[PDB]
Amino acid sequence: GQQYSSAPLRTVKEVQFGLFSPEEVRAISVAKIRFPETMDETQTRAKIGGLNDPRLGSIDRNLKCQTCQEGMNECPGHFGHIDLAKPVFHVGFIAKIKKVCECVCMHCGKLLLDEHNELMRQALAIKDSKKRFAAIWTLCKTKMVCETDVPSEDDPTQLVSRGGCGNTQPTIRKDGLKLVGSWKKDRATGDADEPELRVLSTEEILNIFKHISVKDFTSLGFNEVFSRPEWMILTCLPVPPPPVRPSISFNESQRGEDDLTFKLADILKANISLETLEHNGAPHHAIEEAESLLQFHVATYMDNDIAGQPQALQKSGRPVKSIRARLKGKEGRIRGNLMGKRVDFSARTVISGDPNLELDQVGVPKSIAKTLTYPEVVTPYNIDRLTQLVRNGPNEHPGAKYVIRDSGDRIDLRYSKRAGDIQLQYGWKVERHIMDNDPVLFNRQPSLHKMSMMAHRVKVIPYSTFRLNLSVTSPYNADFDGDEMNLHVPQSEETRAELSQLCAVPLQIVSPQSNKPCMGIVQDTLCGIRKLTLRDTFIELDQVLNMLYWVPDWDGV
Amino acid sequence: VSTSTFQTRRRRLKKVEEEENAATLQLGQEFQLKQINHQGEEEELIALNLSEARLVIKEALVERRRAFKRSQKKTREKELESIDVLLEQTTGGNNKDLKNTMQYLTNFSRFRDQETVGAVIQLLKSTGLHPFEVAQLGSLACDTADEAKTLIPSLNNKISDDELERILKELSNLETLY
Amino acid sequence: RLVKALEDIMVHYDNTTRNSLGNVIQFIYGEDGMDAAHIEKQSLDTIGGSDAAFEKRYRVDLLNTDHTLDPSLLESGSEILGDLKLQVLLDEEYKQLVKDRKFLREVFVDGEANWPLPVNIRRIIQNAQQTFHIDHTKPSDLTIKDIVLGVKDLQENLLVLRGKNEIIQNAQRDAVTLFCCLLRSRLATRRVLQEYRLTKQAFDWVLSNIEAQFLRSVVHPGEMVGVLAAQSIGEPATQMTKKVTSGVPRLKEILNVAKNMKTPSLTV
Amino acid sequence: IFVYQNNITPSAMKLVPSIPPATIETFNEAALVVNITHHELVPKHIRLSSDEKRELLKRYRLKESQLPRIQRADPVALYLGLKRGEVVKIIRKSETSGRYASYRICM
Amino acid sequence: KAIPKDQRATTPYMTKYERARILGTRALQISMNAPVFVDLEGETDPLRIAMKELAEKKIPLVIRRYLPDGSFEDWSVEELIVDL
Amino acid sequence: EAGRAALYKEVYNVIASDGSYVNYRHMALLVDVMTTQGGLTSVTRHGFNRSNTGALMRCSFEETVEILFEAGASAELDDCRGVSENVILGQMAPIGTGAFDVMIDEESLVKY
Amino acid sequence: LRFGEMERDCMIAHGAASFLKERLMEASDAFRVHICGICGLMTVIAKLNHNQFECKGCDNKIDIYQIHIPYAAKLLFQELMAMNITPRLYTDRSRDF
Amino acid sequence: MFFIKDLSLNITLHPSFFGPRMKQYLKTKLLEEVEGSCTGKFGYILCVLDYDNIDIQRGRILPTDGSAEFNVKYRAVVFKPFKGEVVDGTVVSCSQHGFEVQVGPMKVFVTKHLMPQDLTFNAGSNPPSYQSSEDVITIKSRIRVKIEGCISQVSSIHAIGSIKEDYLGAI
DNA sequence: GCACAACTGCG
DNA sequence: CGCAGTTGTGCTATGA
Ligand SMILES: [Mg+2]
Ligand SMILES: [Zn+2]
Ligand SMILES: [Zn+2]
Ligand SMILES: [Zn+2]
Repeated sequence: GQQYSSAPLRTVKEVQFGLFSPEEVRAISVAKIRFPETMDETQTRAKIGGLNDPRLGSIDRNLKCQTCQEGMNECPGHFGHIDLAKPVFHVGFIAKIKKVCECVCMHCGKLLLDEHNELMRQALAIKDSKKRFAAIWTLCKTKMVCETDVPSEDDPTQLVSRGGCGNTQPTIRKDGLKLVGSWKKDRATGDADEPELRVLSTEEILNIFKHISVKDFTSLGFNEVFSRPEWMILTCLPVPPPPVRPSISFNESQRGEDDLTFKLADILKANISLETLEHNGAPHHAIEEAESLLQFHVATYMDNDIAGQPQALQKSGRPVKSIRARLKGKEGRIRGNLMGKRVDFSARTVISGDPNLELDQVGVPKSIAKTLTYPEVVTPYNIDRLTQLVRNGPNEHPGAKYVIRDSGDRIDLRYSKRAGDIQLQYGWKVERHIMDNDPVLFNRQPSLHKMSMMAHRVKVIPYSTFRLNLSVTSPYNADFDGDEMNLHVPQSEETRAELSQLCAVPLQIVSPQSNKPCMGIVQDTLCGIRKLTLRDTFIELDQVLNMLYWVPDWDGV
Repeated sequence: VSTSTFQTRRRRLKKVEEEENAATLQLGQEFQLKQINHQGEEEELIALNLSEARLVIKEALVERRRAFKRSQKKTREKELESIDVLLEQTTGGNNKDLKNTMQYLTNFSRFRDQETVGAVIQLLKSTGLHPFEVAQLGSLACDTADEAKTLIPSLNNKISDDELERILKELSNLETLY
Repeated sequence: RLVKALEDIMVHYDNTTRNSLGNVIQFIYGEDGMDAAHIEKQSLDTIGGSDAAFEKRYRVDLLNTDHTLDPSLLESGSEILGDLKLQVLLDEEYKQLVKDRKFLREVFVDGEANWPLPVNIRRIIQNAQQTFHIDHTKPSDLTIKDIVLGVKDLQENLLVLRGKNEIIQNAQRDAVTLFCCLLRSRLATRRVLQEYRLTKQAFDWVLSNIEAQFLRSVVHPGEMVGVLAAQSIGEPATQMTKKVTSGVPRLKEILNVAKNMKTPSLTV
Repeated sequence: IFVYQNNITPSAMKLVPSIPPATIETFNEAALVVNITHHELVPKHIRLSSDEKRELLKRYRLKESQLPRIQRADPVALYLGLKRGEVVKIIRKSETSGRYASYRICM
Repeated sequence: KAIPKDQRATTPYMTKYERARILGTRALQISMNAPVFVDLEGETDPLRIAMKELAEKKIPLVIRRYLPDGSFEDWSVEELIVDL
Repeated sequence: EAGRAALYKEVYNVIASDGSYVNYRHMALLVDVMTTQGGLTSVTRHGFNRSNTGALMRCSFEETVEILFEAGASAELDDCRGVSENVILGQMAPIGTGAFDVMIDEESLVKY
Repeated sequence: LRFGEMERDCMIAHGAASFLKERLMEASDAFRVHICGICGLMTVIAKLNHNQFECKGCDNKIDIYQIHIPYAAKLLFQELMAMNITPRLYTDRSRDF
Repeated sequence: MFFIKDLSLNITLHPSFFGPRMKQYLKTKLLEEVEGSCTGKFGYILCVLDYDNIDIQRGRILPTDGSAEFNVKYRAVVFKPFKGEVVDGTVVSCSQHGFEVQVGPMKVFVTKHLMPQDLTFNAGSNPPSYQSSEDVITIKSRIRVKIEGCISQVSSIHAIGSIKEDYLGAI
């Protein structure tokens, strides 16, 4: 598969969540990410030094990456950056940005309240990052003037000049992507009566956040190393590399760019409108116009499914798939790709009940047995047997599909000009057929039980169905009305141990759910066990003998 | 996989302010005067002067050769050829570094005999100088207190010009003759 | 929601029940520290019936002629009549059984006798009999001391928590409390001899099994009781088909911590 | 302890923390008619000394957070005049153990 | 921090989980051509070879039983009882 | 404490109604879990998903992105003590089989 | 086939830690990324041939580790970075408990 | 100079080695990896001290494969050069650009310019040399050099040195 | 199609 | 300053 790397192999012990500082975004970035045009060196098929591989990851499958070498299955993407023309909010933090504004003075960047207020020091005391901010906010949202002189911690006769600035504070209410405040004012003490109404610029808010004291934002949710409030407002944009937004290159001459590759081009275009718009003869209205648009493009790229309607619909009516939407539950990254997964070494078929199978076994069709494989390692113990299975080929029942050398290289017994003469060396792996008596995980969805997934013994059988013992129907919730079930094959000698030693059907016999057995004798057997056990019921020797023989443990008495 | 040390510090995200290292007695993080060991105790940094150095490797490779044969049960130019033998016995050969090191050490050792090395260490270690200076004084041969204070500029006001000279005088007397 | 709410809960190497925070949910899993599979609904015989029939069943009085154990029961019976030192032991024995009764009656207020507990004591004696071909005629070789004390000594070895300190030692005592009530119920001097008719050999075996069978019964540190419990409540909720909101929707109300519940009654 | 008939004005309510280390308690006479602690479902709550608490945390290799919490306003916590940080031992009868000891740290 | 041998508290018996991972570990190791500390009495399945090893208590592994607080008690496959 | 009692009673009465029997311990755990925190913690997106548990763990139910957003916002640190985190990380979880570590002791490896 | 969320649950219930990792990694997603020891991000330029390992931005050429995570996680991570969030992966701890 | 540092390397043994000469193999594998090694952190790792007493520690068996990782705690003689360190060495190479001096395991180079003006290169010399009014520096020539700066390169450290100041140069 | 959680305004 | 009243917001079984 992937190649040897000298790098010390460890495990992720902690995950330290933080925020990107434009500085980092710049540093880590292998390219910027200047032109919306994907590739085609002016129609000439190969990537452009502008978007996707301006030193980023790679396309072509052949033709390795421009930063590391390795290529495709090895190379995780290499990050990019676009230097935004004007600071823009992060669609997500937009509410917290408002709440931070509501906490601090919009002029000197000092907390509206401090250690001088008792209900404030009470909140400043709260141990929890989130609960603390929540309490601070509730007290600070009420303060509409940055105090110059507060009454002393003893008398209201003498006043202490706690902090600078006297300025009146706005009443910030959001106007979707825009934060617009309404200041009280004064005018012969009266005003308001008719206040002052202006939108607060991303840049102004950013400048207030930059001036927020380490200790002040530290009292708020924030961290001086990983999450400074100023980092909620975006200046430098990380450009995710091809693997995040794959170019589905169907046939030779035909692209097929991902949704994100499109939305980025849109952010890029909108940024270049604004870039030149302001530098040149800035008609100052089309300036805040091209801005609101860039703010929209960066908003909908991260979240398209926002309150204030506009679905940023791809020219097809179909709305653009936001990154937020990608990770969003039951299907999509977290819920459906990580917590749940599609798996190799799995099988499914119709289940039919068998009276001649021991409780703990499962009838696996010959086809399924010949498809699914187990990686056995050439050991003096097996060696000879494995050579016979290799020799036998992938088409017989006991046989093998592949042989894996020391040189981690796969031999396809199915084709290999050597499948006949192939001398196995110890330590090689032989991916052989699911043979009788292997542990396997048998399963029936839904799966509300420890017992809805049990470990069975293989028994390779003819005919296309999975055959299971009737008594084990009850814990799966199976019936033979046309139900299908799943089979998972363990790959490790250690994993086989897990199933055998913990998940086995004989073990699962007495359920802790009810402190009573979960399987019993059922149907034909249950009806017949009464029918046989009545006093009126007697058996002649002829049948008594056959009935005795039939019990495999019979003592011959 | 590389090698790690007792120095357990955790610079989280905070890359740099990686100090320039000079004999302004500012050795690396790794080479701090105050440091730990496998036993978990604090211990003063170990610095060797050649010969005090040459004898360590000598000893270690000898006790190693003891075990290489224990488990296998069930005059300057003249010492040079003798050392090249011990290296062929206990070292991987691929370690051409230790060979060059031993040849250098053999020819550049100020004090041959151990008795002498022990006595050098007593003389210099009483001074209260930093281990890198107690090292440099034993390895570098000086006459003027100025010769010393120039090459080991870390001294300067640390020692008396006369007192440093008294040391240098006793060091030349100990100097094992070839 | 049930699984997602509990997933991270397991039994740690200190018989404690914690989550990813290591925040204690239960001090000892299911108040007793036993694996649910190793439980069987057993009868606490001490609990009910007349105080008169209780006395008949449990009381031994070597000082009274009509209330001693007949020398038909044990060999020692003839030489036991009047042993004041022994009547002291049978007095603790009886005064403890009397104590146990007042406790069970405090715990199970309705007088419910049948409770699910570990170690099927009924079956052990059953097997002791078939195993040692117990003669319900010839007198036992057991001593009053053999019984009384061997049972004392057994309880001491019925370990759930292990720690050497009052905090832990007292949690051991508590977690075990109810089982030993049943153990004392089934292993009273009169009961062991009259009913069971055990020999010393048979009795020692009964005890040895109870000990190791109990030990088997305890939870395994590593046991993923978060999901185990969540699945065990959730699963039967699937098989779900005065007039108060019941079943699936009431369960929905309970888990949701429904403020505006549908059928709120007060039973005065 | 102050057993007020109908109500206390927010005027007087602010005078309760004014005189520490002395602590004042307010109780509506109407709540006190019935002793909540006597109820079927209400088990034994036991105040633990600084040393008693210290040992519990030592013995279970605990941090105060890890412990199950009783709110400051918990009827039984008010009954015993629980202060934040103070731990209670809860002795409930068990349908599995007979007797079960739980512990609650204050809020 | 590491609980000393004379202060261990955990079950002197082997957990259902311990035994399963112990057996799986030797089985994996045995299969990976590791050295076998028992007489293979014609045995050929690493699990059976491992079970035989565990039975003769000739498995050379140690269980680091971690406690909620982080500290641990090291127990040996030799010293652990197998009532299972 | 009386709320826990009434909560179990109510929970038990739902299961027992359908005839069905669930061993005490199970329903007791659910109840004990909803109880511990201090009051009644709802088995909902704004109840158990509130607690100080891992952000990668909580994101795996209900407010998925929003949780992860607020993670980086107030620089949360994942313990990776939770099952879910290990599942996301592809690590062997500290569950049953993974609740302890296994080591070869050279002393005993030379004894045999 | 699908080793769905629900199947993970019973597998945990079972205490089958290893069979779960095997299902979730080896029999699916399993992938190898290089991480920086300073900022725990997949920033590393793994020229694993000349053994060159670098995280420019961190100036690191020393503190690099290799981790095995599901490719869907590498993705989820790059996906979060694309959204200005840093999911820093660290191979040692600090907190305790 | 020449330090002694208490280091530790993590070695992952394959199961095939979980035999009796295990400690034996681990000790030898440490020496393979560790000796002759060169990091910019610790410099040249030259000799592993106290082979008899190497602390093996227990090795945790790795999750999905059978190999077990051990942290092999040790102590060794190390040479890490410093800028401003004065070293006595022997000349090796010598050209129009300067001369490269052998100091232990490492090579210090003195630029034509980092020498006095009186010392000038002799092209027409067998072997090549630098000639002062008084001194001659060719090959075997023992020298004293002030290390001006170090460059941590691959599995070696190199340096640029001075023989211009007082008490430096030919010895 | 609910069930709650923020938020907001009049007594 | 409090509580009624609203506006707001996220979820809605499991495999083909
Ligand atoms: Mg059906
Ligand atoms: Zn690349
Ligand atoms: Zn201000
Ligand atoms: Zn980095």
